[PDB]
Amino acid sequence: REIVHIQAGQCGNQIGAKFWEIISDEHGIDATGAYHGDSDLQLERINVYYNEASGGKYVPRAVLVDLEPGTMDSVRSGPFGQIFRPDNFVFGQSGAGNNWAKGHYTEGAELVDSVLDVVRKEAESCDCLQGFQLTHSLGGGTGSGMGTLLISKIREEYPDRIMNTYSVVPSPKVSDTVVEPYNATLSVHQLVENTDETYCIDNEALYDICFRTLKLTTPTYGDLNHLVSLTMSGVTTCLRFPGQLNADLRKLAVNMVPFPRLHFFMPGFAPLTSRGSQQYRALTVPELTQQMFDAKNMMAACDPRHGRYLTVAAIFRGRMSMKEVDEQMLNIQNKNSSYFVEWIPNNVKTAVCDIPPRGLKMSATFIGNSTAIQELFKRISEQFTAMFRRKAFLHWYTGEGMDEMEFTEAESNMNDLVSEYQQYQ
Amino acid sequence: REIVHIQAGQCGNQIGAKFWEIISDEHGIDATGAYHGDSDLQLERINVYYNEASGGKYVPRAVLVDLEPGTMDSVRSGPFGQIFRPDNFVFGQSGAGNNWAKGHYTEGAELVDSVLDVVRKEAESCDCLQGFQLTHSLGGGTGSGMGTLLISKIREEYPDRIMNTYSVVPSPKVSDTVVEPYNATLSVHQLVENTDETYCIDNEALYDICFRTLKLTTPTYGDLNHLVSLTMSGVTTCLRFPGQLNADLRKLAVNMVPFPRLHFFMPGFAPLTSRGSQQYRALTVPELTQQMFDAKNMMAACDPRHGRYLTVAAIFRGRMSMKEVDEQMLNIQNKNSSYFVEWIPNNVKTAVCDIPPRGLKMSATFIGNSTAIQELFKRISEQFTAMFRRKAFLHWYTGEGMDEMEFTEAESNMNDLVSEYQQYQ
Amino acid sequence: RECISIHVGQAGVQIGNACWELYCLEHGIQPDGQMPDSFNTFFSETGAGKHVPRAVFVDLEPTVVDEVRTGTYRQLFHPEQLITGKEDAANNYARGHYTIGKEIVDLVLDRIRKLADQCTGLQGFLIFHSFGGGTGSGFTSLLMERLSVDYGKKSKLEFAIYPAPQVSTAVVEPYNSILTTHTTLEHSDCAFMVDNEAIYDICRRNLDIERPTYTNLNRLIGQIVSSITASLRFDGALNVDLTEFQTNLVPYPRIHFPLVTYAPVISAEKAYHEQLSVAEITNACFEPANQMVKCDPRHGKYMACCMLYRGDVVPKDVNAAIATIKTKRTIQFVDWCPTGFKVGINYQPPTVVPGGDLAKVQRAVCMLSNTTAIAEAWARLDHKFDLMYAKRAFVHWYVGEGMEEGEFSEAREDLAALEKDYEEVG
Amino acid sequence: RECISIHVGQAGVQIGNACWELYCLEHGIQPDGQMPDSFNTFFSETGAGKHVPRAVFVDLEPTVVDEVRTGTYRQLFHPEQLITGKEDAANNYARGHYTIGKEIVDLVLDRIRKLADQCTGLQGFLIFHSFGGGTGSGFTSLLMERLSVDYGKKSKLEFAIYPAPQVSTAVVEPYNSILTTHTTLEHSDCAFMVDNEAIYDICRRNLDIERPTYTNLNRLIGQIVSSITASLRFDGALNVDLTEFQTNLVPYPRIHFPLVTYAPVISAEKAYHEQLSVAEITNACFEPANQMVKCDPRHGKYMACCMLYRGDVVPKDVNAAIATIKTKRTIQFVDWCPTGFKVGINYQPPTVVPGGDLAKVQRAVCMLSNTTAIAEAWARLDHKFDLMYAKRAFVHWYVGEGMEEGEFSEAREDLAALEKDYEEVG
Ligand SMILES: Nc1nc2c(ncn2[C@@H]2O[C@H](COP(=O)(O)OP(=O)(O)OP(=O)(O)O)[C@@H](O)[C@H]2O)c(=O)[nH]1
Ligand SMILES: Nc1nc2c(ncn2[C@@H]2O[C@H](COP(=O)(O)OP(=O)(O)OP(=O)(O)O)[C@@H](O)[C@H]2O)c(=O)[nH]1
Ligand SMILES: Nc1nc2c(ncn2[C@@H]2O[C@H](COP(=O)(O)OP(=O)(O)O)[C@@H](O)[C@H]2O)c(=O)[nH]1
Ligand SMILES: Nc1nc2c(ncn2[C@@H]2O[C@H](COP(=O)(O)OP(=O)(O)O)[C@@H](O)[C@H]2O)c(=O)[nH]1
Ligand SMILES: [Mg+2]
Ligand SMILES: [Mg+2]
Repeated sequence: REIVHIQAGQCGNQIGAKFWEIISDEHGIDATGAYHGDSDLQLERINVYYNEASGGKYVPRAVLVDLEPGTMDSVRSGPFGQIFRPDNFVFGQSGAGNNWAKGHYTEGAELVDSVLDVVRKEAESCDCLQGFQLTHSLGGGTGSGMGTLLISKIREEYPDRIMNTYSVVPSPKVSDTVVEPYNATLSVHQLVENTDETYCIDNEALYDICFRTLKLTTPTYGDLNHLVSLTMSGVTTCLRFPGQLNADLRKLAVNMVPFPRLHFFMPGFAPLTSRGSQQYRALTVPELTQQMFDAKNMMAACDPRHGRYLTVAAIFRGRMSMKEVDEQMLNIQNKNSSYFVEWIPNNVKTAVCDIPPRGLKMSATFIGNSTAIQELFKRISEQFTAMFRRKAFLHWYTGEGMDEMEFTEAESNMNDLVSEYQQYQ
Repeated sequence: REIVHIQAGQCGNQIGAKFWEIISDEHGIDATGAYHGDSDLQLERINVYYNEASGGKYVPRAVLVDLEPGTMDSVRSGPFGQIFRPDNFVFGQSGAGNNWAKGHYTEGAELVDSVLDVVRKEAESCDCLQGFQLTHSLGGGTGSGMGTLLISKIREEYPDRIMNTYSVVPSPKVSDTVVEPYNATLSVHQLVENTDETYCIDNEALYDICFRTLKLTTPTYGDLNHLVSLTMSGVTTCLRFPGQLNADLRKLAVNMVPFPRLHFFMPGFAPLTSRGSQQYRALTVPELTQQMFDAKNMMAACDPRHGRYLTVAAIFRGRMSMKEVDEQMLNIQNKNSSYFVEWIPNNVKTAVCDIPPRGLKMSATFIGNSTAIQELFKRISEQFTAMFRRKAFLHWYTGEGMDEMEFTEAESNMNDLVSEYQQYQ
Repeated sequence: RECISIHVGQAGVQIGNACWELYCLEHGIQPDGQMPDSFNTFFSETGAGKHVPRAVFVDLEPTVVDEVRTGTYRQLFHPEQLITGKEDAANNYARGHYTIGKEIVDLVLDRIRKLADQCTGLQGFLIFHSFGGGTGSGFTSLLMERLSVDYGKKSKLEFAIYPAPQVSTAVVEPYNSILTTHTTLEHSDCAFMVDNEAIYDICRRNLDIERPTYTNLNRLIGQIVSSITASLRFDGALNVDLTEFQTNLVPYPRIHFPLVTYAPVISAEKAYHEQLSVAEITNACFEPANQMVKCDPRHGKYMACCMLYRGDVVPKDVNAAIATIKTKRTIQFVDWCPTGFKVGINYQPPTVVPGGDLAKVQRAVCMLSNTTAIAEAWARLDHKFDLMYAKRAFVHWYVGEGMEEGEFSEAREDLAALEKDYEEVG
Repeated sequence: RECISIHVGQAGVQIGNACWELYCLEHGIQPDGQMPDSFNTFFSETGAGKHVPRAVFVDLEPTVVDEVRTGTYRQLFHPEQLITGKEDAANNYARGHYTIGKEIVDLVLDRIRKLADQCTGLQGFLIFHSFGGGTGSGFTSLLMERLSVDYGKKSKLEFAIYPAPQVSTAVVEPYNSILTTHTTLEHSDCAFMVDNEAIYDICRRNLDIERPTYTNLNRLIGQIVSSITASLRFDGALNVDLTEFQTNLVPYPRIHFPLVTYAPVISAEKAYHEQLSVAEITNACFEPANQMVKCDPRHGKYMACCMLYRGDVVPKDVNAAIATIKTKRTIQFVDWCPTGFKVGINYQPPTVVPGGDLAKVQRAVCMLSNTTAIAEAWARLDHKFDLMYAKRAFVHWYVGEGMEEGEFSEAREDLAALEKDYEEVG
């Protein structure tokens, strides 16, 4: 059970750069592939992201993508940049210029062969794998254009496995590009069918968490990428360390995705405390659980209180007590009986791992599938209906041959998706 | 069986700061949350005011509010300033300008959600609490404005549990603000119904106690708040230390309030002696008891000789003998049969604790419900009757939407209250 | 918590200049602009070691602003903040409001919006001007009409100079000092009044110096301004705010003309013989020989007043000192004012300026009383203006500039009503 | 990534002269071509310690190109890159396109192919010229007709100077500034418009220089061109490319006339007092008193603008500063454009040139807005040309050169249609 890594676009790299910086510290690997750890538990399941090389060195199972050469120099020269194998850096030379049309048709058609040759190499090397995970942003041109293409090609080759995407969906309050709505609409037409587990993140809410809860005065992209990577590292703890109760990727998908189309999640992490207020807290499970479900700490631009949770999952880390976890699960459910779907008794999935995060006693991750995602989509599409109606900017995309059926199909199926969430709320 | 703490206005904090300076001394808590005591009886009932945190530290269960930021820095920077949790420091940014109208309607409506979120947090942490205790002044704008609004909103949440307020009601001889009568009359219309128990203190009298009985030449607000803190500290010593006879907050309410509207009390403390005249006294109960009911040491602006006591309570601390305490309460009732209501025999209630005040052998506290409070209200009302007639200063409050019916009922309901005390006198 | 000051006319650069020497010494900010906190209510920071005031200098003549441009204090003010005209008003309220004002009123109003951008909790503006000249009468009244619309509820404080009845230097002074009465009445939240001749008697008798010139008289006014805002800038036993102040003082919307006085003002050698205690410097405030505008409170009844003590004072005796005066039937208060004393005690001692005419004190007092004696300062000057207008003298100068013949009718009808209100409450 | 700049006429050579001194100082490259990397976008290497630009100087007069041959910067330019003529255009568009256009157009077009051969990922060309004279109107329009055919898809940028409505220096200006409008409209992917008067006002008010001559006005233009292409040469938090830029800005094929403005421009002494932060500079770019062409955006509705910051900036506040202006109803945007901003953040501070009129700064902002206010700059002009052609003055000069009488019909019919498009989108 090991899983290969794909990461695309300019945005995907800084999200991808911090992941390999954090996870090397978790597993004891130095910046040059050496090992200096203490627990033998690090080496028990090391091959999940790493593969063995000569001389007692490990290099990651990373397949790195780009379409412009500028971002390559930064990642190569940065901290923990020499870990990657040089062949893995696959990048073009021209650029996308914030287009979905160029990212799928014109420039993605040529560079796609190079990456699929590498990902085919990573698949045969591993003995028995389960999934691929991809990190990208849903507002740009390369990440949306190339990311949607690879997902299509990968799915047809391996229909029997699980697939992961950790997307960033844009928000109007933090809007940055005049053509954002065209990018976000054209992509989601395919993630509705060609991925099994999808996580949505807003750059707007990341600013709320760093301002209010964490008391950060200068949120740079150094800090925002820190928050997301801790969520990715948390989902795959059961794959790498033992525990009283275990839950891997296939265990979550079956238990918490109720219907095939309803796979859009909301992250959430706890504890998140400031460096000055950390001396004024306890160390106990109750304080962790009450923080997960907080509408003020969830990691997207949605208030769950506008709807009712379908299913959730809470993943805990540290030496813990098994009553103190499940007993408090019912305290939330009965005391808050209004916010949970009535015809799904005991909506909560549970898991406990043993090895805690370094420097801490306890932590936890919340993955709650809610019906409040139905508001994220009309909020974006309303942006799009105000522009496409008057055919603004449309000539730039039409030069590559798309037809207005493509937009209507994009609009119709997104209405089809929005419809599916309302009745089952 | 625990209590949470609420402090309002500039007056409340300077009162509130001294309370935590002395009560940390009883329980051995250092200025940094540590413990260095001797008696195990300190830790038996510690959790009534503190909640434990990680690393063997305690922080108080105080919810400290403000409406201007100027008074916030001093309490943070003073002695025992780091004791409080930073999140509990709640304050506005504009100010009240000695207005009840702004303190209730315009500015309090926005900070009400912030604090009520915190007091809800402190209510869930405790296992089984009984009351909230509030310190504020009845003359200012924020203290009367917000203190009324919190009491109204807090009550409807918990109609079953006990509530305490320790207000400071103004006096004419030390009058300090041109619009004082407007503040006091509009505030009292609530405490007649929305609070369970009320302690009245006259800022005029605390000077009389410091000149005459204790011989002070320079009473600063450091010393006056010292007198009041020893009263609030003393009422709840039964909750924190054992004794032959016990009396908690709920016990006093049933035994002292004869009728639901007659809950305006009158404090007193003994001994209070100068540092040069204290080697010339005995150490025995009789000297403590006479000083109790003495009309010269009572801590408000009334003479009890103008009426008859309904009921009292006397709380003794130290190793004492139970006959001596009761043999004397009959002596005063028999010797002074004129000053007590006739149709309630044996009006005096008793309690004895074991742990003495630090550095002393004995002390006592007097809480006596009298019919002489009826003069504190017409005296203040007489200030107001000469004001609203000619509509002076009225337009400043009327800008926020108050109506003359609000003043008329403010006059009528005070006449409703005054009539009740004279008939049962 | 922000405050912005506006100086207009020559009288503004007169007074405004002395203040900003005083403010810099208070906060340890050298004329170069660096501090070798709490100063942010008046100053602005730029990067490192640079403070500049939050002020705008306005003038309609080039002469009296070129003095600050070259003097010792050239390095504080931003060059755009120092605004001059080309032709002064020539003692015309007619030219001030109508003809020459409209060609500069836009220029500064662009900067007030620029200066009001950095404010976060702005309370209001301080206006330094006089009723003597034409620039500070017409043009200044033009700002308050523009400022009031743009902000509404924000408080505006103006520090006026009223013309003396005998010791006066112009010929048509009543014409200006009547037509300003409209705009101050309906567009000023609190209006301070001071006369020029009364500053002399305080300087003659109490200060014991021979020849008071305009350098010294401004320094007395500078101290009053610093005292009121020392509550915004520092911390003490009991506090009073600018908005908290007007609630205690102004009883009706039409009555916002307080009188000011200060204590103690004393010479260097007479400072050694007296012991300066709280008890009597609160009695010096009600000396009618020390009141800063020539009125007799003996013919009026106090209906409010305010005390601001700064230094090392304690609340125990202040109540006693206030209680002492309340027993005097000489000092009269209205029947509906059972208490009329709002006190604010501040901990930071007042700072003495080199080259001044005051000696160091540990404590000082500022008194602001809203009395009905001031009725005589308008109804008795209204006779002067009425004496002029019988024969219609000088009117040809103002008529040709745009204002009509009846504009003076409102000027007296407004003032007749305002004196009438002080009768009804009295 | 490669780019080549072409300079036409006296105006092109003057503007070009200022730029290539600016580019050298940015990369620390001596006038001799040695550097005591990333410069390859503009410069070419020759073995070791030799750097020569990708420039071509084009002219029909020897005198104004004989200056660069002898000046301090003679040793940078490869000698044959720099082309002169023998007879001028005599301020004729008629001689520019036809009679003298075809006698040199082939010579330079041969050199472009040599310069377009070292390029590997060519983006496009940079064209500097002016609409006033005959050389830069007829010959420049001849190159875009030749260049567009030969290359097709890759974009071309040109930086025009429009003739002023009031302060103009020639007599027959309207004739050429109407006939150029055809080839700019169908053969320029993004056309930058700059006026000569507005450069002066920025010099008078903001920059506080008594006498701006042509040395300074060109130095202002040089800073803009450096700022747009700093995205290619350096790296930062968020990157914007030239192809990335066109998509976000140009909304329809017929509307590619952005208006440029820059901030901060400030004098040496005025720099010490003001604090230059992100939140305040981005407001200055939207001032109608700082726009680089005399148009009032108050009568136009925006539909695009681009913000290009460089220096010490963080994206946390740039979000808030943009949102701040979104709340103002004074600045209006089209309804069908709910978001209308493109943001590019760069890490390298701008470099100040010695002998210039700018102070050293940590941050600088360049704004490119595609507003519809510009419709007046052409409709106002077309009245002048229409006034001329009623009586057919000066036409005898142009008729004899070959162009016919209806050539002005297309000259106005092209312009008539273009003003409708700014209406229909408006
Ligand atoms: N405190 C103080 N008052 C002054 C000074 N100079 C003039 N005054 C007062 O100003 C009055 C003269 O009218 P101004 O206010 O100066 O008129 P102006 O400011 O010159 O305005 P214009 O009428 O436009 O010229 C005199 O009655 C003086 O009382 C000064 O330097 N200090
Ligand atoms: N920035 C700048 N603009 C100039 C300069 N010289 C002339 N101009 C502008 O150019 C316009 C005149 O047309 P030119 O560009 O000079 O025409 P030309 O370059 O001389 O070409 P010919 O018509 O062949 O002589 C004037 O309106 C000026 O605004 C200069 O040296 N610098
Ligand atoms: N969370 C996060 N988002 C980023 C980061 N860098 C860029 N983005 C977001 O990515 C979005 C657009 O991605 P884009 O630059 O177009 O990716 P590209 O098309 O591959 O170049 C922007 O709206 C940014 O908010 C980062 O470091 N962290
Ligand atoms: N007992 C006591 N009273 C105080 C103290 N400080 C202020 N006060 C009283 O508070 C009253 C004014 O109320 P204030 O604090 O201004 O109300 P606020 O507007 O909420 O701040 C005055 O009449 C004082 O008598 C203190 O330290 N002790
Ligand atoms: Mg003057
Ligand atoms: Mg020429």
